[PDB]
Amino acid sequence: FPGQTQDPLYGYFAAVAGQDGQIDADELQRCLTQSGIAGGYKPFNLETCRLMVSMLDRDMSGTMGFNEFKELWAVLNGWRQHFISFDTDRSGTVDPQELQKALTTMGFRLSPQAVNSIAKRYSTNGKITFDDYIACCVKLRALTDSFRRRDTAQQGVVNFPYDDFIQCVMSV
Amino acid sequence: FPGQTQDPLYGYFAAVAGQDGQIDADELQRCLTQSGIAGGYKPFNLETCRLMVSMLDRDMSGTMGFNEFKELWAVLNGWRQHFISFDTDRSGTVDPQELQKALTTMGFRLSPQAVNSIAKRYSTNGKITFDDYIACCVKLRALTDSFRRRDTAQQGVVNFPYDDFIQCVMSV
Repeated sequence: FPGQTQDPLYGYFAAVAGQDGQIDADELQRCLTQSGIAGGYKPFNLETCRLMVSMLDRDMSGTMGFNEFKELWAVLNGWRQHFISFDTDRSGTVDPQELQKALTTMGFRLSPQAVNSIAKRYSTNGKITFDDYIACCVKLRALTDSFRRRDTAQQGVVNFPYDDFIQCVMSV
Repeated sequence: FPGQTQDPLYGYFAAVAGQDGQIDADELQRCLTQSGIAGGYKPFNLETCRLMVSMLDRDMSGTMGFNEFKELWAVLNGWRQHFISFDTDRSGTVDPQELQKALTTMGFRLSPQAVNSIAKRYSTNGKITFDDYIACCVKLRALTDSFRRRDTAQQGVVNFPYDDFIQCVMSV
């Protein structure tokens, strides 16, 4: 094509993908660190990266390709952007109520009780860090997609058989 | 008052519980390492410690007491024995076929897909470590309790409203 160019994100990726163009949660964690997506904030944990791989692992290989990495970057940027509009104090952490308003604006639709529940799960010393916030986000997106694809009748309710429920949530 | 003896596990605990007699996840990691419960080399990662503290934090303090530690030790040994039964090459790690064996002898009857989902998410590099096997055991227990708890028809199928499905999985 006439307007082709080198993708700036490929370098970070190629540096850890080796010769098969695929990366695991460990490698994903390293290249994301270099990419600097976590701005000033602390680097992502291996667990959060594990959730990230799972969220985009369409063929269940426990790995991720460059195109998937590109998707992730787009998504993580959106969430950090949203997180930023709440970390006024620029503390690298956010308030429980600020979290309720963050989730609601980014598209999620949870009840006050559910939000309270989620806030409690990721609250360390009253606050929610950037790492936990993102972890929360990928897991929310991940579980909501699955639920969504099982509810094409869009009734907000799905009958989960035990085996399906287990294989579904254990991945995230 | 005969038959009384010093509990052999008390040493590990008190060495870290400090004065208040409670331990958080980090200290739990240290106690468990000293007790030599984990294979022999690598200690449990912090997510798995968070999971174990959560599994026994009945008063929601984010800490654990000695009695809860003893109870944890009991559960941990039970799971570990099933692991040992199938770590044929005493590698300290198991593969997908071996994991389904440990899980089945433990009572679970998960499908190839469920077991494969578990393995891929918890796979350091093609086999599952004892550490991830435990974390996996803790989540499986929490999620299975949540599912059964809701099986009204006792048919192995649960009707999950979205909000409820979310709070249930996000709490683990």
